[PDB]
Amino acid sequence: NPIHDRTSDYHKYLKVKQGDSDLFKLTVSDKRYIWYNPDPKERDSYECGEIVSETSDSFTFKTVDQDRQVKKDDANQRNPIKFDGVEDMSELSYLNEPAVFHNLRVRYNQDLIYTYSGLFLVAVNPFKRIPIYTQEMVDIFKGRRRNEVAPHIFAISDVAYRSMLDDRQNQSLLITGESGAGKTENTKKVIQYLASVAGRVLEQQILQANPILEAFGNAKTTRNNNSSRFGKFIEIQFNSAGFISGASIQSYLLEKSRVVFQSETERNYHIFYQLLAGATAEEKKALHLAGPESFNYLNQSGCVDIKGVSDSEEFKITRQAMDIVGFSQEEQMSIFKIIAGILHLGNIKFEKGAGEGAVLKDKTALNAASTVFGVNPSVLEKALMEPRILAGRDLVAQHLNVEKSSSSRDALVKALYGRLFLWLVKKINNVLCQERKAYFIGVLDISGFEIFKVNSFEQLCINYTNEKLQQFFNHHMFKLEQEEYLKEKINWTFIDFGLDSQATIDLIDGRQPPGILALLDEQSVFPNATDNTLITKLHSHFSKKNAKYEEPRFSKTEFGVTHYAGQVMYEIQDWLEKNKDPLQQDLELCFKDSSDNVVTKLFNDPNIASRAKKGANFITVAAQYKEQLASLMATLETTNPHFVRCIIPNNKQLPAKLEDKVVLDQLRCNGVLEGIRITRKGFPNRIIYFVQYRFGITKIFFR
Ligand SMILES: Nc1ncnc2c1ncn2[C@@H]1O[C@H](COP(=O)(O)OP(=O)(O)O)[C@@H](O)[C@H]1O
Ligand SMILES: O=C1c2ccccc2N=C2N(c3ccccc3)CC[C@@]12O
Ligand code: VO4
Ligand SMILES: [Mg+2]
Ligand SMILES: [Mg+2]
Repeated sequence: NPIHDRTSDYHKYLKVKQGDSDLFKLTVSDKRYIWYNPDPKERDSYECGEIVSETSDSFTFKTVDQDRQVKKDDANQRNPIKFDGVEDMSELSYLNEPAVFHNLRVRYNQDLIYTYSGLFLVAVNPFKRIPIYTQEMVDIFKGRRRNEVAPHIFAISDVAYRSMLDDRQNQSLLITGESGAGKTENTKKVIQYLASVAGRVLEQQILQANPILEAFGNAKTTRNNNSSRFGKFIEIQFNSAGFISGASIQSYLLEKSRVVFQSETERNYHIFYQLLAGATAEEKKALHLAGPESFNYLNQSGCVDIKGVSDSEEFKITRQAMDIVGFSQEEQMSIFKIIAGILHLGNIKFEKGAGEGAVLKDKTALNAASTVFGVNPSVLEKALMEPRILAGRDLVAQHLNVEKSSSSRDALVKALYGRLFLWLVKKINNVLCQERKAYFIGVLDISGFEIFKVNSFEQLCINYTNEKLQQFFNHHMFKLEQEEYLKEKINWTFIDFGLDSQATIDLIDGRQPPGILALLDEQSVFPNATDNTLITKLHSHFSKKNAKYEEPRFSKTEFGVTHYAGQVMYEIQDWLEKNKDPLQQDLELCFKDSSDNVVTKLFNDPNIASRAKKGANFITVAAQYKEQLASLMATLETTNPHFVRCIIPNNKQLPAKLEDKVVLDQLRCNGVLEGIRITRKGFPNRIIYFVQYRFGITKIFFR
């Protein structure tokens, strides 16, 4: 038993290290301590002070430098240090902000990133490798109850799996966190663990799905070098006997705008850098490829490499993963042709002709794109600069200017890339679809809460998704929990835990009165609407009317939303075009005639290519977003949830650097302390009258 052996890797890496005789002396001390703010302007910066005296209502304590006094009602008492490193913080005597943070600090300082906070797991990103995910670690956790073993993502994965078998009920693992917190890395460990303990080719294909999805769907942002730019719900499927029988990836809207634009220091999707770094010399000749600095879509941000990442070595991994999942050699070729042709399209330079319409004087990029896509360059050229539309019923060739031609070219690119992504996921899913499931454990890995210098429509939807997920945690931990006590009349006084995202949710997606997204959609079919009339309308509805909305005084093009995780200012530029997501039909006609078998599916397969109709108009992106979100929330309601709260230590992506204010903001807005308090004060378990106690209408309830 490595569990009981102090020299095991299990002890070394997952257990608090043996304290020494000096620490023993400190542990048995009769002295008492308080967490205080040396600077009251700075509420999250705490030191420890000895309590030197008390009255009926106050403590006096030493400060690190004088003596101060504080009302006992305002005092954040330090826990007896025997609590330092505790595995489940519901056991702390004093439940307060600096004490919770301190316990996480003690564990983190020893590379103990997992800690229970009552019923849910907290995971603080190490930003370095820690050897706790080996097969040997997996074997240890196999079938062990949560209290029998150290905190670990494997442990909560096992708890769900046993609950699935024992209760014959589908489960979910909901991993929350702002961008860079560790959601995707924990998601991968859950999958790894389930595939190992419930496993028997299929298991390898489930695992190899991920490098394919990341190469194409992750990118370096200023918050995360491997940022997920699409969310996913992964259903791991099991038969009646509890063995893995398939899996299904639900992917959510991809940030397509990143293909054509990246902010300074950021990167485009990894795949672009992987192709250019890892392609053979004549893979490169045949695709007309050179270095990333040669491509407008890769040379704007100032960043082409990521610290510690070999794009060439990752390319090998992406190709191996494609082999294992079963993409043919021609399919793969076609994939890279699409990637290369996108880079070429981005190199097309429109200019003004004799009139207002654009021309193409240099056709090098156009011809290179058309060659790799297998389309006609004259046709493509005409579809870019002179697309035909209806005017009433007449067919009228437009002649677009430089800016409109360039926008149209970008539209074609984003559609190519988003449709390729959907096709990758479809292909992967068909391979993993080998049996009707009996049960599933779904793992949710969304794009996490994020704030940039410039926040756009995509950031509003990402942040709203994170808001909705926090609301789901609030509903499960506090609201449904107390509704049960009160449906069962068990002598409970209702506690207002002060966590309600409802006002922010309503602001964004309210129906009557219409919220932000409804108003966006209204403006999107209003024939003369502009981004300026859009923000005017938002201001007219919400400015000084909605407490979560701010019309800023320093800008006419931004509005503020107060999210659970902080206020975010949103830039309105391009929201109508983003929401309408137009593409010229002549571009689709051009690509429907491609000689490439993959390209042709992207344009002819209605499940990839066709867009749904809302009466007279195509479904907007906001409406697509809402359907996906509603479908997700509906699926989660069919499941028993388990929450993992990923916590980023700092905003620098560095190990061994826990920052007080960064971490405490997350513990606050995540509701971690509230969640510990409900665990303590409530009655987690109840059985119908079954053959520190409460007798309800139909049920026994216990602490
Ligand atoms: N448990 C972990 N072990 C080692 N590194 C991790 C762990 N969790 C996160 N990281 C590091 O942090 C980065 C960001 O984490 P990730 O899971 O991609 O964040 P997100 O929450 O945005 O999905 C990873 O690429 C890796 O460098
Ligand atoms: O987590 C997500 C997500 C999860 C559920 C439903 C929709 C989602 N949308 C997401 N995104 C999005 C991108 C462009 C426009 C709008 C949204 C990016 C992350 C996302 O897929
Ligand atoms: O940076 V993460 O979008 O994968 O939350
Ligand atoms: Mg991620
Ligand atoms: Mg600004």
